[PDB]
Amino acid sequence: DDPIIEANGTLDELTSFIGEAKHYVDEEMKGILEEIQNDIYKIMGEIGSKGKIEGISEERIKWLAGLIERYSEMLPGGTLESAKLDVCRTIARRAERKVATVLREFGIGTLAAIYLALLSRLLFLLARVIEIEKNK
Amino acid sequence: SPVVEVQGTIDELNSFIGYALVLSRWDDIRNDLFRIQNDLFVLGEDVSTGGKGRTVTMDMIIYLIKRSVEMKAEIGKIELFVVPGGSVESASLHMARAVSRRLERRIKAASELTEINANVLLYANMLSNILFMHALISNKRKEELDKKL
Repeated sequence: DDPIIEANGTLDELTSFIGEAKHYVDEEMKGILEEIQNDIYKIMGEIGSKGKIEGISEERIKWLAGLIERYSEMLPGGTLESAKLDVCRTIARRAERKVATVLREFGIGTLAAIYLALLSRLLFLLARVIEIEKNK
Repeated sequence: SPVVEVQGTIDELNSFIGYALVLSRWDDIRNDLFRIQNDLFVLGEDVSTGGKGRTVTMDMIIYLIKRSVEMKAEIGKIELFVVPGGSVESASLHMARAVSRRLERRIKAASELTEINANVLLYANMLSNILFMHALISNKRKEELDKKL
């Protein structure tokens, strides 16, 4: 129960920080972050229910992979928005660690762990893309 | 050693996947199975060496996930409590999936005694899922061919 509580709390922190950071990005990245928040809500629903409630699907992971591929062609906190995204990335890494702990303890959350790894990669890429576009 | 048991189960799963590939009649399924055999070599190297050598990358997991998404789109709604069998291709794929589940159990047992990268277990889970999808695709295509006549 303790790993479940810690993972859900870390995911709540991650989605709160993403909700804070989405007000500094453009409309496209704001919509991407809102979809990410919805996916985090699904992951929290699955983890808090110990897998009884269905969580995210592989389609969301494919969506994250497509975003990573699209943005991969293009000190933390080069800009303020980049700093917000870097903070979100660190919290996403911590949430990934917590979900990995949950998966070992209960066997639920493989797709969630994959999604969180891809999410940390995407947050890093989005911060770098914001820095590049603002510099350009 | 638990790693020895994991490696033996990997070899058995590789044999079963090779048999299913021989029985398979579709290019995409056979390409997936051959890539899975190569990734099983990679995963065995990752487990045996503890990560010093080649390791299971996120790219392989993402490839499995993309193939699973495409096959889910092709299949449509999936019914619960599927009886394994139907055709020799689907039966071999179900046997390979059962061996893959056994490999997942062996990896979970071994991780409690030694350090194993999480990507290994993630890939094993995705491999079981993709083998289930392969079996469903084989059954669906066989049924379509039978309905053609």
